[PDB]
Amino acid sequence: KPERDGLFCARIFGPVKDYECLCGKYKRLKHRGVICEKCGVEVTQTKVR
Amino acid sequence: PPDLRPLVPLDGGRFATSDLNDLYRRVINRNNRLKRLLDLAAPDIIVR
Amino acid sequence: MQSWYLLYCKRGQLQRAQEHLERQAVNCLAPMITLEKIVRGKRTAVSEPLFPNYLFVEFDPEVIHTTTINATRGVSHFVRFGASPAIVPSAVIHQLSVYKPKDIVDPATPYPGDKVIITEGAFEGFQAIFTEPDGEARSMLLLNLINKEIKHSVKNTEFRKL
RNA sequence: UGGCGGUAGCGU
DNA sequence: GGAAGATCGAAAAAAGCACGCTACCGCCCGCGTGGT
DNA sequence: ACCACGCGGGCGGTAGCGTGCTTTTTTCGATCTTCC
Ligand SMILES: [Zn+2]
Repeated sequence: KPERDGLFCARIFGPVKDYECLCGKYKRLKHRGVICEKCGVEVTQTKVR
Repeated sequence: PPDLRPLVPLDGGRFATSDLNDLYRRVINRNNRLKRLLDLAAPDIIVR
Repeated sequence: MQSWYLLYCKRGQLQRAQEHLERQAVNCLAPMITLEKIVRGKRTAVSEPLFPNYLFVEFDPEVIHTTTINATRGVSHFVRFGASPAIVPSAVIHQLSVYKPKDIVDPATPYPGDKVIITEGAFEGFQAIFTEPDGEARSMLLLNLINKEIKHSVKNTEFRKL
């Protein structure tokens, strides 16, 4: 998994899995566009990386 | 973007690192060292 | 006739380079500072070299050549600007020898009264407040959670500084 | 199941 | 009538060196550390 | 003794490593040569 503020950080570039938060609290298309507050990574498709 | 410089798994517990990632790591380390030494009131020669 | 030069040493080989240079009768200088705090814990407090990978050397080029110093074990390369190596003025050495060391702590990771994040633990992904570093590798922090804020003790490994 | 380098070969 | 623009050859730096395909090999930081 | 990582960077050395092209472009000692 990526680190924080690293060269691969999810907060900067995007989540590692499509419509799945890095934390894993939100893992569905319903939370699209919602930035999770525990880890600060937006729930979007992986292609945005 | 990270996808343009992927970390392809080697199927043996290791990760193949592209040259761009290594160069970026070098630049980041050098910049962090420069900031740390600037915060340390280092002499002019060391800062240069 | 003696001259001062700056040398960039290898990684973790400052002691070896200093010993080798002293074996060759070359004056050596490296700042010292009593400050050392990393994840390893177990009372890390010990002196560490200020301005890492830098070493000032006083010697006469006509006695010991610069190539011999460049080939000394532990020393990586001369700190050179242009073709010729840079010459450190004596005023800089004089001012750095005595009052350069300072008690100000540069690494803020062990200092209390800060804001940190936890990489892994009982409550992952929750910011914590550093207020008092009891002992070593024992960090009591005001972890914030939805149910209740808890003054919980976690290791230095558990939380990441800032 | 991804590339880099080297070597050898096929077709011009 | 000794200096300033011309140049002149001599030296130095840079870029390119056909395409497809096949097979093999090796390699995918690197050594100096820290707890056990 | 192994297992794991963590900051750095050409290497090992108490120096030196290179060593069979052609064409284009840039710069400069040095003349030169013309004259301000
Ligand atoms: Zn999340």
